[PDB]
Amino acid sequence: RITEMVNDRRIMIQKLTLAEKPQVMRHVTTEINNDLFFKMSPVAQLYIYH
Amino acid sequence: PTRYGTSESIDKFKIAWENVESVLNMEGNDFVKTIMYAYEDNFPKKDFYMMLKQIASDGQGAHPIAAAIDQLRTIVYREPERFGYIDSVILTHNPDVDTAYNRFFHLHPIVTNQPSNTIKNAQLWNEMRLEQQVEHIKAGPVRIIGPFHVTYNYLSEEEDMPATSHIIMKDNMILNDHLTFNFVKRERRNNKKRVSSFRYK
Amino acid sequence: MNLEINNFAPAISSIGSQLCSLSAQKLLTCRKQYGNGAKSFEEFYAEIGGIIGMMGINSQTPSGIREAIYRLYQSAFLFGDIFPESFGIQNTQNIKPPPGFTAPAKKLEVVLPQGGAFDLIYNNGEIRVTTTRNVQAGDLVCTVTFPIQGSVIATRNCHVNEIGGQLTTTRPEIIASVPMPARTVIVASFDAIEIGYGEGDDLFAIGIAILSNRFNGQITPMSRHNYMTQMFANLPANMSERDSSAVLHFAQAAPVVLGMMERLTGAPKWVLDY
Amino acid sequence: MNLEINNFAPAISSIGSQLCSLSAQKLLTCRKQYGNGAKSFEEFYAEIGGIIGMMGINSQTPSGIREAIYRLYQSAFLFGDIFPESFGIQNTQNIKPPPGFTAPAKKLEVVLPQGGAFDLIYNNGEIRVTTTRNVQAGDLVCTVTFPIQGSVIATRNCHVNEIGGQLTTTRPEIIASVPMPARTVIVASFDAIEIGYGEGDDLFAIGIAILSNRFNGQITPMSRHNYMTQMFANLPANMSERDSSAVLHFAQAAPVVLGMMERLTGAPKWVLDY
Amino acid sequence: MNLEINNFAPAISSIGSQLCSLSAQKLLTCRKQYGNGAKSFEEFYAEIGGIIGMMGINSQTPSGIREAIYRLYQSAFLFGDIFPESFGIQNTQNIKPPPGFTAPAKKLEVVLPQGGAFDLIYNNGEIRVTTTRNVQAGDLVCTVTFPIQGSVIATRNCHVNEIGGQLTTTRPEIIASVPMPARTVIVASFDAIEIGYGEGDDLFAIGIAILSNRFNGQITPMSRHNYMTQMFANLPANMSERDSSAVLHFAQAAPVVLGMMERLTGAPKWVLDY
Amino acid sequence: MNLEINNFAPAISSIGSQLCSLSAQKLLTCRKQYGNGAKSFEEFYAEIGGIIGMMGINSQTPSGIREAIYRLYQSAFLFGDIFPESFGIQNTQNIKPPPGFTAPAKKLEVVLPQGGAFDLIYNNGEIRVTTTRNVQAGDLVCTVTFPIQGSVIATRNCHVNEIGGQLTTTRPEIIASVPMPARTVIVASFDAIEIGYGEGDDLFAIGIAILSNRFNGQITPMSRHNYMTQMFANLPANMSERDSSAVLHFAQAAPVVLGMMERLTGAPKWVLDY
Amino acid sequence: MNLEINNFAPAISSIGSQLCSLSAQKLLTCRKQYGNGAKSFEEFYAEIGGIIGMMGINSQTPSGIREAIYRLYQSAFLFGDIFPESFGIQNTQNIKPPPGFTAPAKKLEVVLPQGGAFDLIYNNGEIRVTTTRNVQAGDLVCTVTFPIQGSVIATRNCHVNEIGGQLTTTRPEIIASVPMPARTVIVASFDAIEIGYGEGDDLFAIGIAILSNRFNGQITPMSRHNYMTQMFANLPANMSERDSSAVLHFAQAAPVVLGMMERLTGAPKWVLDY
Amino acid sequence: MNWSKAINFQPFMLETRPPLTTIPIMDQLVEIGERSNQKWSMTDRLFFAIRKINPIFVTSSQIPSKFDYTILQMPTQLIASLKETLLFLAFSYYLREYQDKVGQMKFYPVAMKNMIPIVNYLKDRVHNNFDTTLEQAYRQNVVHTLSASDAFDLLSGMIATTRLDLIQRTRICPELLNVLNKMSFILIYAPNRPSILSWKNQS
Repeated sequence: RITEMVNDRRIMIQKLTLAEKPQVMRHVTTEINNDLFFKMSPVAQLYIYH
Repeated sequence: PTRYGTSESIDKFKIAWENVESVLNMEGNDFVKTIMYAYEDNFPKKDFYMMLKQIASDGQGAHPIAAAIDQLRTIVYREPERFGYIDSVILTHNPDVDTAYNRFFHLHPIVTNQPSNTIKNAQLWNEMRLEQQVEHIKAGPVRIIGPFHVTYNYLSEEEDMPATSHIIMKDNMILNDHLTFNFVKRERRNNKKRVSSFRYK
Repeated sequence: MNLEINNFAPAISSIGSQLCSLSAQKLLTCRKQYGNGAKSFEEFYAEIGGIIGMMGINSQTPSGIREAIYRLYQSAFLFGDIFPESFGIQNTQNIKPPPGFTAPAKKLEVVLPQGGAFDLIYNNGEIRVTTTRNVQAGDLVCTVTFPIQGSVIATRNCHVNEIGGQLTTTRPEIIASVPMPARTVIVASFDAIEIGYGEGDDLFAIGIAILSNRFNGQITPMSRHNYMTQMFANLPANMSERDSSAVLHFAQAAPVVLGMMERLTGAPKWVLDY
Repeated sequence: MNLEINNFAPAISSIGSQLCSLSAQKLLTCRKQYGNGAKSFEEFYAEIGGIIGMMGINSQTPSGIREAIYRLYQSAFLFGDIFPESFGIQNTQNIKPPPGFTAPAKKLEVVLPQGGAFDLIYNNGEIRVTTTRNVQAGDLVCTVTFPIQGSVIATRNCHVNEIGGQLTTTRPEIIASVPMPARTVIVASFDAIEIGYGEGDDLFAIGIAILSNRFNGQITPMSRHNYMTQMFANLPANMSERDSSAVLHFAQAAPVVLGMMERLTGAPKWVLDY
Repeated sequence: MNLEINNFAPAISSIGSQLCSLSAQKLLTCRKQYGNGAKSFEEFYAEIGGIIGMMGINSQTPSGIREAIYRLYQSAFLFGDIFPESFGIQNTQNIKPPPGFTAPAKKLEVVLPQGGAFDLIYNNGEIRVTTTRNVQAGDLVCTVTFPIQGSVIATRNCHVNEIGGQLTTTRPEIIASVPMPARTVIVASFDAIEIGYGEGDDLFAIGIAILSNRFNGQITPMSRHNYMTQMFANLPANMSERDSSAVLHFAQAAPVVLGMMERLTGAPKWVLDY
Repeated sequence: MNLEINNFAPAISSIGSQLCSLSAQKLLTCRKQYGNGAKSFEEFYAEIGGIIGMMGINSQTPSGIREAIYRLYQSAFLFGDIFPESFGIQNTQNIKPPPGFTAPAKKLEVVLPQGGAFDLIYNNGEIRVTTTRNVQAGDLVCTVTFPIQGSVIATRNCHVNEIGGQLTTTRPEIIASVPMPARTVIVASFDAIEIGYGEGDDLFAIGIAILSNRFNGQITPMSRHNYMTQMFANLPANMSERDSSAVLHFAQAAPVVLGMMERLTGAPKWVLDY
Repeated sequence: MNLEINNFAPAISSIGSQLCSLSAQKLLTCRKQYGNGAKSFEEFYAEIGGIIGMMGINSQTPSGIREAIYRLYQSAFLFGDIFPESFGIQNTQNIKPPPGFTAPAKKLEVVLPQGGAFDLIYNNGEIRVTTTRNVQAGDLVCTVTFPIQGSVIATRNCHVNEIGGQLTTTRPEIIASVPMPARTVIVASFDAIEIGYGEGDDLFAIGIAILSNRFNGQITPMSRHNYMTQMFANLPANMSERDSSAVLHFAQAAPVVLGMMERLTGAPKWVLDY
Repeated sequence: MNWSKAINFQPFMLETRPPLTTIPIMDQLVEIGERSNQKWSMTDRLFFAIRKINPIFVTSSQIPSKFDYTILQMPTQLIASLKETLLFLAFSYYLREYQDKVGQMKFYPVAMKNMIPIVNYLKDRVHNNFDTTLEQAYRQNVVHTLSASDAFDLLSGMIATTRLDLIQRTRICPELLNVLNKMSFILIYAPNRPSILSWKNQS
């Protein structure tokens, strides 16, 4: 997953040892939409100023 | 005239102005420097720079060194080892000597293998791990493209050969940044003899 | 539609069906949390609706999963022969049964005998034939080539093998029961289910065109019924009924997922609940 | 002109097209910054113009790129079954689509039916045939063997499959639309584009001789139209339209870049913008 | 038009073409970053469209480039054979090659043998003549005075030297091949390229008026084809193809750039990539 | 083949011949140092070879020597009168004598006197004429317009001025020795050396095409004999025999050197040893 | 003479030619340092005639070079099984072009047509045929089998494809141009060069006997012309023309060097300048 | 001029690669076959090994392939023998150390004669012994019953190249020399003579 993202950077990761490939780990990624904060609000001027 | 003229953003003026204000700070330019810095409000730096640019474009000749460097850079290209640099090096496990130079040298680092899997720069090879490095060597000769700073040692057959640590296998096969090479010369003193590659290999 | 199906089709089809199910679940989840705003729903789906990770596929764009579907479809239904047969037979990895077929049998496919004694006209779930000449009772008049399972209703002047109103064999054969003169009629209605899934037919119509634009020489737009019949008839001769079910599930789920990624509506149950 | 296209032609052609594109970009980059001085443009170019970072080149001069082009062309198109082992062809996992064709279809290729009913001639952008005997409306009189695409203009006494003025199929067939007496004349003009590229024709002319001097027994100098028609006719039938375009782009770009290296003028857009 | 071309025309042309390319590149550079505000694009270009580092130009506004173009054109093509000391000419031998011609040869220029034996009519790309009197096979019919390179299509009742459909010589001659009596007609179509650059014809029409309002005694408004035919006819006999190409490139680029500096649209490729 | 030779031609030729000899010597030196391997001989020549220390020519590339030859040839034989210092060539009276001519005379050129008294046929080294009428001894029959020098062998029925077997004059004239009736034939053979050089005919064939593709309006491909005759017939009248040889040496060496740079074979002795 | 050329002949020839060149360069150095002392030249050369730095020559005496030459010649032209193991024939990827041919074509080989309508006789540089029966104009009368190139001296009553006095193809065909009955004669002469090298003819005569004494069952003494004709006729048809030159260069260099080592005179330029 | 010091690019080896779009999918299937025991060697029990030797006729080079399981044949009508089959199996096993793992393309020697009847014949009559191996069968059948020259001629006839072609190509690439040495072959080179062949045991 890390080596397959396409961006401005070339990611290189040394190949994993045949034994150390199953090793488990936890990586929590949030799944939530952020588009509901950017509506039109009666306090938008306050947001801009602050 | 090709790029960065009138359209250039105001952020690029810092680079252009540095040379002018460096020139104005030498001896014998204090009158113009004083007049320019005293009345910057009325005559800004940009109009002064444009006036000097127009003055230079209208037939003011360049310093002769410009053409000298242009002519010398061509000489640099044609004879690399006179300036101590080599375009590329080939890393291989089964070297094939070039017979033509056997006439002049008893043994030389010159080969004629056809490379496979060229590598852009030394850093990419160094950052690789050993398992991938040995797979590259097995499939055939490998080539490292980047320019290097090489030196050549020309030795007589009697003298012992100074050791060169081309590749250091401390943790990974890392190429050195100097790559000293050894030639042993053939003289009329020892021309009919055959020298073993023992000490070299 | 000309195509060849190799013996690795079930293994490819399991992965394809899992990918389709994951994409459908992702779409529904992103659909239930869509707040109306400046960003349209198509833009909203493209940003965080194509990012699905599993073994093999590692793409975070709807184009990525579209290309994964293309690769799986080509490797399963259009590539000639993947490996020697014994390599596939000795596979130990197991797969998951697909959901049961739910497509109603309306235009049931049957073939007449070589004699030409009868004429065949179709209706809704009903085959009626007439006799040009006089024929003895107790001989085959029609047999079913497309597999069918379910109850039997409204049989006149013909007999079918059934107990308790339910058909016994998957390929029923219609035989005469009483001697009849010429120009008679024998009918056979069926409340049954054929191969395929009835829901999500709108998505199939627009997904078959999408995957036909790519494999233009092999796949052409057509109806779902004809597509499924051709896919079933092009299956390899030696295959268990468990593997053919997975192959057909993937074969029908690929177009519906392709069309569902275009029209951002819901996904059918047989795709979602795999 | 004899040649056998090998079965890995797209992979060879991707590398060849990338090499040609890099050469063209280097040529124009050196051409833009050539300030008139002591050295002429060709000494300026032959000194920095060959330094391209790419696998397979064993020189930093235009001679090295010329020899690489020779090797790639021989491996891809000629009878020689030599695989270039020093380029990156073995490690290729995916290819890039080539630019679309822009060659005007001035001399479109047509094949008459075996009957002998018609006589065919040519004009700037059309064909016309004269009937020798009475022919009834509704049968073929002509068909194009060379793929074409575009609109139709000024059709007379014939009907072509089109909607809105745009041709439907890539190989339209011309059929009579009105019963006509013998000696009647029918025409069909096309605003279409044939397989090939229209720009850089002088470069092609001066490069085809360069690559025919070496492969004298296999390649003879000719026009671009005939060369492209022969290349297309020698393509295998089991080829996707995306791979065939990748093969043809390199097939035409090799002579163009070979002639470009001789006369250091510009380069066509379809070569540089690959 | 009346105009005299001196022996140093290539030297002037090599500076004029460079100036034209510089101005066009600056135009696109300023066109890319236009703010799209209250000021129009004409004011924006008049404010920041100048060249500041070229010897020969005395203003940083576009008017300077216009005045330099006027001086160079007058020196190179008009009656006054004045050598411009103001621009720096160091070697009159060094000449960067110009891009190859791209103008399609629609109205090909041909002359009759002077025997009053044939009638001449024109078409889109072909000429065709009718025999007034009896003619025997193997004699001249037509010959072209405007050099042409390309392919040959639809050659009927005549012969031209060709190898693989490509013309051999740059000035082909048409000779009859069969004894043809009774006022027959022969045709000859060419898919070739004449002299000049087809692109940017709109700018040429508006720029030729601009430079004819100044040199009204020597230059008159006209079409591009006639302008180039006369310009090529006025070239000296002691002139190689390497030099005449530069002369003609500048001869066409000057009106195009003059008209482009008025209508601030884009620039043709053959002007940008010189 | 039209061309105008200036009177300053020896000054240009003394430089051109030196450049050619230096290039040939460099080619030999780097040719003896080549070991068979990955790089072709063309790449080896283009990289390590082509480096000459000569003033006034600031290019160490093969292309640079190629266009130095182009410029020198164009100045010396085509432009017309032009001062050598204009192109940076120092004009000095003190120059080196060129090597002597070694071209074997096979087709010696003669011109019959008016009146049609005789008819001429050619042989490998001899001319035979037949008398159409009666002729008395003591009148001219033939005279060589192309200067010749060498011994004379097998002189029958005619007399030439010679002592010890050697021709006394560079333009011998044949005079009948005894009157002859009845349409007999007189034969004159020679072992002589004409103007030019014999070795290197293979290189000339491609060099003349190389320099005819550039100066196509001035030079056309032809044999070495015709080229030498045309070059000799165009020299200015008031010039010494020392300058004529210097001009002709470069006139022949430029094509052979241009051809030698293409096919990287050896070089003739009359080019190397200058 | 029977001989079997293997597929590695160019690689063997590229080593043989280099060995011959090195041996010739050693002899010239020995000649300049002889000193006219008590030892004879033959004794002086025997002590110091060995090549240094050359792999595969075991002895330091001219005997070692003779043995190496024998081995290389035997491997190249006689037996396909033997392949020498001590020379660098492993790094023979590319080969250096040999010097161009210089052997005058005096006796040029032609083959009459099967008709028997002509009589073949030979002269110093020309061939002529007499017509046994009346011959229609425009048919082949002769064609060469030994490639030649060069100008044409004098052609009467016949026509060949030549431009500017230079032959077009390397196998010219003589075609009758005018009707000619009653035992006429047509003559064609050529100033051309056949495959081969003219100098060293004596040395070849001495060396061929030495080379034939060892291989009495395969090689017999003969002239250089017959040797070249047979050697060229025995080359494989599907071979590049560049490799044929190397093979034919070594085939003559070996006998010439063998005869040179016995008669201690100079060496030809085409041997030493390789 | 056609010649290379690379073993994979010899005239007797064929390059193969799946269609360029199906490459990722065929990788998963190779891992599926690695999970099962789908690999034959010359050291494992011949009873197990002979169960996984299934040569396939090749009609195109666009076929998936695994390095430790695939052996190829061309469509023909000739029938191979036991000795030819054993020679080809040994050749293909010892030729796979030089296979290129990093790239997407695989190279395999092709069998001129049909080996399927011989493989079926052998598979019908092999018992589950603990010590019999494929290398043992090769040593008992080829080395101990044939001369080196006859076995070399058989091997040359089992691939397209003729005997002289093998002897010539062995000198250019040392990898082929090592491969033949693993098959217990010895080459002796002497001036003015054709090459002679011997087994390793008698040298």
